[PDB]
Amino acid sequence: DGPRKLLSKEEKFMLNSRNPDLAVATSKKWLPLHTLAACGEFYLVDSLLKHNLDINATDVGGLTVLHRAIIGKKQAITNYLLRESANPFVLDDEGATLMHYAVQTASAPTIKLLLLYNADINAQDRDGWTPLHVAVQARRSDIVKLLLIKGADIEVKNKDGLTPLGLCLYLGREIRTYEVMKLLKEFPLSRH
Amino acid sequence: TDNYEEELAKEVEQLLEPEERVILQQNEKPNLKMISTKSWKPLQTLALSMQIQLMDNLIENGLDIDDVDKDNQTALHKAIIGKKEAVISHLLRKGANPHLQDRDGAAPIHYAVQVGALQTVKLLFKYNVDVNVADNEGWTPLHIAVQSRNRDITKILLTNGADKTRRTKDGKLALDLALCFGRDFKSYDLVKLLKIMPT
Repeated sequence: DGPRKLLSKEEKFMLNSRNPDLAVATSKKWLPLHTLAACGEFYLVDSLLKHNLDINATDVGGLTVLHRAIIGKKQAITNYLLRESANPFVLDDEGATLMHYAVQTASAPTIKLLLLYNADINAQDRDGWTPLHVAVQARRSDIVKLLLIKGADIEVKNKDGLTPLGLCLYLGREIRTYEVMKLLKEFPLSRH
Repeated sequence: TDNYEEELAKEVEQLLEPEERVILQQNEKPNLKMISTKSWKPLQTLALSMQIQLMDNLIENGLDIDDVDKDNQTALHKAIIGKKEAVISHLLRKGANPHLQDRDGAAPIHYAVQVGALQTVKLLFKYNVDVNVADNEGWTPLHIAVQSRNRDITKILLTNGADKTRRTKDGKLALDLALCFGRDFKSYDLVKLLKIMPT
């Protein structure tokens, strides 16, 4: 139409192409699949994945499209990715699992979803932190409770020798911190 | 009525072992070294879990609001990556530096564009961020906006001084990113914006 006349023959040929040239659209830091997922473009994510794309490809920091969908709480995209056999067991550059990320961002639906896909709820990163350690750090009683209900082990220690309760003792005396401590001390007793 | 706090504090202490009690009383304020690791920075975690008051407590007790992690990211970077917009605006009002580039040369504006946070983008303009900041590979926010196929954000960057003749390290214009997807990716609309805007 208008601006199309401003294009060279080579550029017009690109515009009319039936398949994307993804090499142009990609860098080590910004992967088009990751970007589309991170900003919530579900239909476009699905379109890209219908071409020749590694669904498990990593950015310069070792994260996959699943990390990006999870961190941004893009729930439908996260479900879709797993449904399309994205690898749920990927680790980041410090040995943390997707569950660690789902917990940090306080996403109960993703936590549940990851468990259905056989996530180890007690997995430790390089520093020995479990998802429960992260939930405690977040002071999110709702998330802590969910993890406990789903069988998280309160006795797992990080490299400093701290259980999630132990970690709680260092977080600072404050109401939200007390509520988590109470959950941690009381929950095992509610098991018969 | 913070008698609830004293009541709750007592309830919890009654549950603790003597050894746990000693540690608790020794740590009225958060113990930074004990509660932080490589992957899990308290400000970042609290930001992503929407714990604004707890963030303020950490900061007011001496933790730098622009404290960086292993990837030179601050809580602001992470809050944006998580698209936690109420936390983002809180941090900015508290004086979080919106100009800082992380390890990959990425600024808050880069990430706000990547997660498609239009309101955060508009807010960053008000703090006079450099909208043409280039990362380690020469990518600007305009490049990422076009990659995300977002017409609104592409347009607003151009209206606010985004440079459409800035090339990545391997010579790509935002125009190239618009064209390369071919049909059915809003490519023509993006090209049109890039050929006409601004003015």
